Amino acid sequence: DQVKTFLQKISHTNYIVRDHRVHQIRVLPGVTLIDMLYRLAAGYLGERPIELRQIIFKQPVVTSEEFDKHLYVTFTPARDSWKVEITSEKAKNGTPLGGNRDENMECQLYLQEDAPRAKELNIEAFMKNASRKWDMHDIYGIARRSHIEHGEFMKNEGAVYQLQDKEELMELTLSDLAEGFREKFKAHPAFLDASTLAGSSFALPYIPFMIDRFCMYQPFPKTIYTYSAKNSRTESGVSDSEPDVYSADFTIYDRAGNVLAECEKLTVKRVRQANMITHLEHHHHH
Repeated sequence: DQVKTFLQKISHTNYIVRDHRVHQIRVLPGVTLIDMLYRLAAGYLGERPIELRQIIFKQPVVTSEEFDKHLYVTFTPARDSWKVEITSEKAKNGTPLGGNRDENMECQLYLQEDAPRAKELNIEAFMKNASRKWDMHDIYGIARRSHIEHGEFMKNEGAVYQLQDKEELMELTLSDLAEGFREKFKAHPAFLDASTLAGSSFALPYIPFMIDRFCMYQPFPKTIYTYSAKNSRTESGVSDSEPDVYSADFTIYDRAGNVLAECEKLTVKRVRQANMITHLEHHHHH
């Protein structure tokens, strides 16, 4: 235990980027990296359950016909924990190109030893005593009109329930294609991505940007239930019609009401279209 850099490959043909494009450019969801860390940890620590804290998402992983990407995950020993950083580089036909390295993400990895703090929930009762409901395609309408396009593998099926304007529950299921990989992941990126959409009904381009804590307690089943509460949401200046940042907590349930995952304070940042266009097109250019 100390320092250990691991190599991961994100190719242009990877189903994630294929089915996640922003302004017609293939990018890597920032939350996707949460799965990567969990897969790699299992190898570098032992399989010992672990969580993540102080996550920062920082340069999008973009692919092209012209280039794939190689990612470098580096575990560095630290204070009763490990620091983790992910960088990346252009590659082609299996070989990196030797250019500049982008920083993609950082966090602090701790050993998990504490039980979930989020009390179970009666899924059935929430749904039946649901107050408002939206299809699992109108919620995505927000991404679409912000020029984000989910394809087969990344687009979840289901519906969003709202209770008194105060709580939300997202019934999510993978596409059959996506479903075939659900056990190959530690946390399916499709599930993770869609879950960052928690709280969308409250208030019906905001990009993930920091996470105070994320923790997997159990592997995802075929359908999950992402719960989110209004009282856990805060935002810049309190009462902004167009906030700069806002942030919330979500909990992922199974169906029997067990805690599968916890996310504390997912902070997201709205982006100017024009800034994002410049940004992604710079990334796309070789």
